[PDB]
Amino acid sequence: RFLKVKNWETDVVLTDTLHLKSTLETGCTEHICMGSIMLPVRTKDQLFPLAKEFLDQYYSSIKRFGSKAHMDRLEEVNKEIESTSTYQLKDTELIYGAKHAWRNASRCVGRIQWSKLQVFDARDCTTAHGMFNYICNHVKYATNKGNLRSAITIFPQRTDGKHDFRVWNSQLIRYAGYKQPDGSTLGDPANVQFTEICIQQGWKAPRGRFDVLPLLLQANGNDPELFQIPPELVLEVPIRHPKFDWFKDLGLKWYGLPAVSNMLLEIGGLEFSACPFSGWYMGTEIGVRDYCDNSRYNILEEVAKKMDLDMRKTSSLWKDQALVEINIAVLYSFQSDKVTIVDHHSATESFIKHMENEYRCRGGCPADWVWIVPPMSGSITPVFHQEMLNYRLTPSFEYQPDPWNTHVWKG
Amino acid sequence: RFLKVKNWETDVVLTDTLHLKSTLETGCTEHICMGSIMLPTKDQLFPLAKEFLDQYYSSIKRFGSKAHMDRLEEVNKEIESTSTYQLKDTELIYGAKHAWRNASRCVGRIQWSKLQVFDARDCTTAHGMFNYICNHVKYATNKGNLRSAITIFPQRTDGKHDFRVWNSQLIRYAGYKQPDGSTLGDPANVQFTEICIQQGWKAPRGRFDVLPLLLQANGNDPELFQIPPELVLEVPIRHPKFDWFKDLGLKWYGLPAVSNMLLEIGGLEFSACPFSGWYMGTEIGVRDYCDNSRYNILEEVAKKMDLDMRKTSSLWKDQALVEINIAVLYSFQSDKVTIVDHHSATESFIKHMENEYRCRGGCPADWVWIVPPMSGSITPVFHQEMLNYRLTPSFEYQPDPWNTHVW
Ligand code: HEM
Ligand code: HEM
Ligand SMILES: COc1ccccc1CNCCO[C@@H]1CNC[C@@H]1Cc1cc(C)cc(N)n1
Ligand SMILES: COc1ccccc1CNCCO[C@@H]1CNC[C@@H]1Cc1cc(C)cc(N)n1
Ligand SMILES: C[C@H](O)[C@H](O)[C@H]1CNc2nc(N)[nH]c(=O)c2N1
Ligand SMILES: C[C@H](O)[C@H](O)[C@H]1CNc2nc(N)[nH]c(=O)c2N1
Ligand SMILES: [Zn+2]
Repeated sequence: RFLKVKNWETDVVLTDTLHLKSTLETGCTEHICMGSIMLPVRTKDQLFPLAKEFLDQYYSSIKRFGSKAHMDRLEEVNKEIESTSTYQLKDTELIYGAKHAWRNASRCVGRIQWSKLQVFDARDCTTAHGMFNYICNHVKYATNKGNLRSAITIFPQRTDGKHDFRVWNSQLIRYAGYKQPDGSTLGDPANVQFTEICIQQGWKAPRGRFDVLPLLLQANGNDPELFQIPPELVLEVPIRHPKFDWFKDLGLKWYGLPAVSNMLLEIGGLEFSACPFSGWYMGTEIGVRDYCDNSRYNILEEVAKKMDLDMRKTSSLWKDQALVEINIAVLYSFQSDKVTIVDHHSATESFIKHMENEYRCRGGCPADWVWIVPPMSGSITPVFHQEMLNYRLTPSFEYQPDPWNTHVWKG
Repeated sequence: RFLKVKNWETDVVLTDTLHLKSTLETGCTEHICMGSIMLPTKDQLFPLAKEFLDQYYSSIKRFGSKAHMDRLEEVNKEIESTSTYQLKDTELIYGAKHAWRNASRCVGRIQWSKLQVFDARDCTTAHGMFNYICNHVKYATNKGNLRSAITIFPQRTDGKHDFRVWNSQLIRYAGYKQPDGSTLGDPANVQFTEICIQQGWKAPRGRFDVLPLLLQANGNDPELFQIPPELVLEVPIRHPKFDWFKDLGLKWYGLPAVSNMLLEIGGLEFSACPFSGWYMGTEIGVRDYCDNSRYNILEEVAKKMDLDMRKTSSLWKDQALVEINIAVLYSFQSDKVTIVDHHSATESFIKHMENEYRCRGGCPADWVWIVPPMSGSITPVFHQEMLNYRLTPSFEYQPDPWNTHVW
């Protein structure tokens, strides 16, 4: 079967055949679409099919499908599974796997970059201190003094589900949040619960508006341990505005390195529960979401006050007006400091070119519209007008429960 | 089978039970989500009739009463005897209000129960359709104090005698391809404008010419009518700060009025059912004015503001966008023509969802359509999980008549 997507701005029609390789389910049915829902220990029996699919894909990509090397590798994995109940990926398979998980990430607008990913194999890691060292090297490498490089670090896979490696931080670099007795929050309200855990674990909190959180690292199912990332390794950008000189006095800054650390990488049926990955920011992630969500830094009011906008009626579009100025400031600040960042116009345009390329060469590009369209100025970006098909390919990045809900404390 | 929706801003969780009565299909499967696709006889009719009359009699607290049973029998008799049936006025009013209540792509549904229904089922000619439409236009406009309305022409019979308004909206501006090469007026209406011209319309060939209505009665060939200009309320667009804004020479009409959809009530199909309310500002300022394939005025406005257009990252598009949208709202407000901004409209819709969850057990919503085309995440609907499903009565899309009609 063939499925068609139209672009309503250009009349370009694309044909998707790749959806036919989709195994995992969406959450939708013929009766309900769950396309805006945020979140919609294996047997030998289930594992060999999953290994086999993956290795067929791997061997096709290198143009070795059906070769003796392909067949030997199948038999070798077959045997390893029946005997040890799991298997180990070759380095080449791990790299390929990690790239394809990003390639297949339908909520990611940055996928034009998927083939340039530095993969750090941390499968020889055994302790939290070992994880810290690996994560430091990743941060240093990825930061590269502001000239950001995409990377992922991959810690040992799940075995019995009792020995999981986890990074408890949701991102490697984030700011603490502190709930005050008066109900207000200092710092980032998204991070209050995790900040509370860090404190209970013995972190001494500076208690400011931009305190970089310590890493909380679990190796081998053991209790997590605290580590402070060396501050010289944490690149930060002070936010100022090109025409508004009062903007710097808001006291705003952000970190340069977006690095997601709470997801699970599935490759060939294996589950990598700690696989922090990083790229570079699209401006709106900071300027729209981090700064202007009501449940985050929520600075729209204070900015609009300072701009002397008419604030008595929403219909002045004061919020929209302040929103644009903050986003200009974020992009200006990163650019002035020579820290890589991409605006939403440039990122969405590139994504459209990527998606079209993917249709021609791969027969599809799964994409989640709800996530791909930027959170400001949606319809003046070319993706708004682009029909998309969302479906699940493996290898993949998946969500997993927060570890403080599942972890068996050892004491 | 009982489903949760969460708001990620407020942590409020709602439980949806209403989806279990969804009848029509979505386009999605367990394997593939089609959430972002624009367009994804005797025997069939009685189930549909029963389903509808059952909900109707439940709504007036008379489910299972003799008056309920007697109507079901009467309708059964009529279908068996005549191959179709006729709705009572009360059923028609209820069906129309509910097609709107069920419209998952409509952010304005807090208003659903205040809908003026004009019963045009006695209409027989295109001139009759024109009279009914002028009256609708004048009632809804109400000197700028807009009132929601729908006018319902006769239902489909054998499908060879369809009533249709050929216009996509009652009030739209013409579009002409130029010797230049570009496009004068609204590029969306170029083809419809050609059909008008080929059927006799004398076009003034300007940027903002109100198109004529093209009306089809009883499956006959459509006929042209100009709407009395005095009934088409229009707004010149100016900015509260930028004096030069007026010089672009922009105007828009006050009455949004969709006229190409099909109303389905209890299995009956009303192929001509123009309806109208009032605008959310972004529909005009973001979509009509700024879509590349529309009036596409971003480039010209940015220039008048003297912004740096060398690089996308100065956000000159975003800056100009907000101003265009401030101007729309300001101009409608100054001329006392009802309009709603996207902040107010999305806030009301969140309130409406909560009402519908509390009183009905759900509210079908299409997030892709409900979230405004500018400033998405600073409106509360961005953070609201929504379940999309199809309930009946409904407004449905239908093919453009020029592709179906034989002359
Ligand atoms: C190269 C620069 C990149 C840019 C500009 C970019 C852009 C983005 C943005 C804007 C989001 C949405 C985040 C949100 O709204 O919460 C996202 C999501 C995501 N991206 Fe990227 N991306 C980049 C690199 C990467 C890399 C290197 C990977 C993995 C190797 C990746 C995988 C993902 C995944 C799995 C998500 C979904 C996250 C979630 O569901 O919470 N991206 N991307
Ligand atoms: C009272 C003020 C109203 C407001 C502010 C409003 C708001 C909107 C908006 C912004 C859209 C999306 C339009 C687009 O982006 O193309 C829409 C769509 C829609 N509305 Fe409303 N609405 C109103 C009244 C009505 C009424 C009176 C009806 C029917 C009786 C209705 C039924 C629909 C339907 C069926 C759609 C989807 C149109 C399509 O699929 O192309 N709405 N509404
Ligand atoms: C309450 O939050 C949630 C809950 C469930 C699922 C997803 C989320 C939100 N997404 C979490 C990850 O997204 C963060 C937001 N900004 C940076 C990061 C995404 C990202 C990753 C990378 C590698 C690059 C980039 N530019 N952006
Ligand atoms: C190119 O456009 C399309 C093509 C196919 C399907 C749907 C669409 C989009 N809908 C077309 C009709 O919608 C128009 C857009 N602005 C006004 C009207 C929607 C509307 C209706 C009503 C009753 C009120 C309101 N405020 N807005
Ligand atoms: C409920 C809704 O799905 C949710 O708010 C989504 C919408 N789109 C998004 N898009 C991105 N890129 N990131 C997000 O966190 C969200 N949140
Ligand atoms: C392809 C995509 O579905 C299309 O551009 C949609 C997106 N959301 C929309 N939302 C509204 N309200 N109106 C529209 O016309 C569209 N267009
Ligand atoms: Zn779906």
